[PDB]
Amino acid sequence: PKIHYRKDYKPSGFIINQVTLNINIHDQETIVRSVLDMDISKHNVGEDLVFDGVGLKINEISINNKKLVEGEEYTYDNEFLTIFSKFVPKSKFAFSSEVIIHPETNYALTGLYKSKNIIVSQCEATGFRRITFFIDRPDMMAKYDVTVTADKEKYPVLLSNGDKVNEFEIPGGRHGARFNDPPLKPCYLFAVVAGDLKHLSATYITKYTKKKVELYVFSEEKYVSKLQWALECLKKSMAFDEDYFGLEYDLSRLNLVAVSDFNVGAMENKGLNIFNANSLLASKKNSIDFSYARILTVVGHEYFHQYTGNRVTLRDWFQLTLKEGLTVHRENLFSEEMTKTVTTRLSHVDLLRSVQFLEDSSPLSHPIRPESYVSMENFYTTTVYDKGSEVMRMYLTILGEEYYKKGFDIYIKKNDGNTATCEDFNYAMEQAYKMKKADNSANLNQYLLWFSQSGTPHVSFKYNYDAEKKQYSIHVNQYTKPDENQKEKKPLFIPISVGLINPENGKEMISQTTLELTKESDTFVFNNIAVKPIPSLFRGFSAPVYIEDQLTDEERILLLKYDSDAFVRYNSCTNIYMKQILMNYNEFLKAKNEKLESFQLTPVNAQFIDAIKYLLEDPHADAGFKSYIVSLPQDRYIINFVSNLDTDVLADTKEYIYKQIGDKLNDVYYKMFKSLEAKADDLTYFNDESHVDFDQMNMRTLRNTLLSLLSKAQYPNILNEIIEHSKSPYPSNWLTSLSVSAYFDKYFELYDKTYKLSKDDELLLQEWLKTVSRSDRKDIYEILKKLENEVLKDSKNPNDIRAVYLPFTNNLRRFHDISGKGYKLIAEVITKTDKFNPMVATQLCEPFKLWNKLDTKRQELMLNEMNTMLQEPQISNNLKEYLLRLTNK
Ligand SMILES: N=C(N)c1ccc([C@H](N)P(=O)(O)O)cc1
Ligand SMILES: [Mg+2]
Ligand SMILES: [Mg+2]
Ligand SMILES: [Zn+2]
Repeated sequence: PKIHYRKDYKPSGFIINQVTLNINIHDQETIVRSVLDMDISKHNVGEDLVFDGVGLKINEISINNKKLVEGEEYTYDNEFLTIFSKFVPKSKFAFSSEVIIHPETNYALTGLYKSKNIIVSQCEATGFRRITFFIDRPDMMAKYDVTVTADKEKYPVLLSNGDKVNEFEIPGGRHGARFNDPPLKPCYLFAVVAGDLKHLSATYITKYTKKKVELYVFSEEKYVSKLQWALECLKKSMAFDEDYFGLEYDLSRLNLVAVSDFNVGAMENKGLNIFNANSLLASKKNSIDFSYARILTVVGHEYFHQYTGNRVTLRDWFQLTLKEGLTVHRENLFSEEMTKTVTTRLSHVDLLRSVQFLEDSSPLSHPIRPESYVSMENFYTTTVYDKGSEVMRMYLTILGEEYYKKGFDIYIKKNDGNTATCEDFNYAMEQAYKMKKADNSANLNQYLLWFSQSGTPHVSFKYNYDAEKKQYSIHVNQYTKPDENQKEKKPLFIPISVGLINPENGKEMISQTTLELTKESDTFVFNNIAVKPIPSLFRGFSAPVYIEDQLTDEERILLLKYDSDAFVRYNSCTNIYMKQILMNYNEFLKAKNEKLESFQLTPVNAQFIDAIKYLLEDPHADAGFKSYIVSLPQDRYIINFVSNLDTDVLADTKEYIYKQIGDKLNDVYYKMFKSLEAKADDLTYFNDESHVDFDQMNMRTLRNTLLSLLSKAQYPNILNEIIEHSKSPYPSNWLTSLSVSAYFDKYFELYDKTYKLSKDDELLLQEWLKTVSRSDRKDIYEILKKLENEVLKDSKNPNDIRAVYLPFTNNLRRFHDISGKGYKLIAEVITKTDKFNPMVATQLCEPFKLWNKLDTKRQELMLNEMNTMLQEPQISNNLKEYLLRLTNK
């Protein structure tokens, strides 16, 4: 396997100016004819002309309409086509080829492939070379002219980029359409779609130039009534980009297309965005609530790429975070603004601190701009995306909205229509930073360490208050643990949004303030502080760091009750829970280790319990927020703080803490579950396809969270509530009725009822699978085997595979069974999957990312499975490289 290093970037010694494609789709094969109008660049040195091309069957290749001779004038090895330089022209020339590919049997879902009865392409990052020969890298910009032909009755709708310029009948019941797209683009943005597609459409008129834009959303006929919310989300996305950024869509049409088989959420391809059906389609009847926010965020994300990926391009794939982390940042601003709920930002933080922190302390840790890769298919990571988004969001925290907007415009204005690197972004923010600080000595040079340095910084605090002097000091330290990528870690530029809360009346004591920590430590002093404050630190989660607030639980309770910032309130709660978790974990571990016949557990802080009750009972507090405070921190967040974590001891710790709080609050939880029903389950708008109320869905999350707490606690007669819940029209409710019924004899009756409600909608059935897979069942292994035999079977749909096995891997007691049978089961599924879809096989490795953080027995069991997979003679390059890096080989 070749290793690509970021420092080795050099421009191609060739130019491709024009691509002209003819893609002829037949039932047993697709013939692709391509003519590339090419040139020799100023960088050329008489080298062999080398095209990427993977899995292609050559019929013929030519230069200048002269057929080339295999062996004598070219070699092809199923990966690279080499045309020896003696046969390569020295001025403008045409390369042409005709190859055969087979989308029908393309189950890896990259290149051209068939999803149910739709043919669709997926080119990012290196799929275009699976379609035809090309210099398949994002700095090769070309014009595209694409003709598609196919059976008219099977494929009446043909789409590609640009303007449809011609449509034409072909003998034998076939038809064609030609699409010309004059603006330059990289090949990873080419797309083609052919299918019996149905649609909804609307016209959008842009804010400034008043241009009409036609919006089409497409799916197979069965699901066309689930397209309306996506169309609404698209309108919202366009308006947001206009409103916040002043940016208007440049083209006359935008197509969104849903397909059933897709490796990730969706893909921006210029004017032709293609989506996993689960991130485009929803209805109130056939979708769980989470689908609504998911579609808004993925539609927004792909729309925002139209500037941040599509009009300002990436020079090379090492700059991926510049398009992805910037677009996730824009997508997160948009969602926060559309949902208007504080839980939107909290949910982003929750994801970073569980999944991305776990990645950044694992053997796979990498900075958001890595120095090397082997597999581009494994470069699309929570680090590159979600820590990149926090890095891009820190610019806004530092600058504020006016100067951030100014600097963003500087970047867009200067790099619209060219490639770019992370430095150019940083330069643009710096110009805004000089303008903010009003001095041109000021720079963001140190900021660049956020791109290059791996690992999560740790930020810790000590405090001093002089009551006579009215003088308050915050002493701050930062530390990043050395790792494989830097032995010596340098201090980062860390912005710390802070408030000072008067603990007597709950009031802010200072104006908005963001501390700029730029050294390994600093002391920030504040005068005229009338009383000793409680500090509100990292408001909004203002940098991607481990926060060690060193506050007492009494101070944390005060913040939870009285602070103005949702994140700090939640983080204070989280810190109270972590202190409690680590204490009980250690008490349980000592008892197991010492084989104690009796021992004590530290109970949960009574005043913390009272503060939770105070918040739950407050009719003006937010239901979404309330759902966060009654939930312990995620298991993958906890693991960052325990060595050799024993998953059974953690499971007993959680069980103790939940029962401690439940023994005090379950009557409160019951009462709320009942009083919330009317508003949470309100049907007034159930038949209004465009009316989406995030606050109401947050009430359902709270009722469903409370119902789960009550069911695990076998609260008196709660089964009555569970059965009544099963009859709700909302799938979030009736699927919750399935999971919480696990603790009763009614489980299999609800399994059957809900299966019947789910089985005739492809996506709802996948949600039902997830609900079953995650059910807290002692017979969970037998239940998986029933799903395999009765529902999943031989499906190669990644949504089905992931739905059956991923939720199960979060089952702390059972997935981590000490026999290793859970690790064995997932490894078998990875290996089976890897035979046809290496990308999804790698995704299914996720449970193994924390292998080296568990107790020594479980480290050994997981390592044994990883080593078994690595020994498979037929292992993909993708899977092999991932498992080699994960196991530190
Ligand atoms: N290699 C892939 N699986 C892949 C990676 C990224 C993308 C898109 N960039 P996205 O960030 O959904 O917009 C689409 C597909
Ligand atoms: Mg008072
Ligand atoms: Mg299917
Ligand atoms: Zn993206």
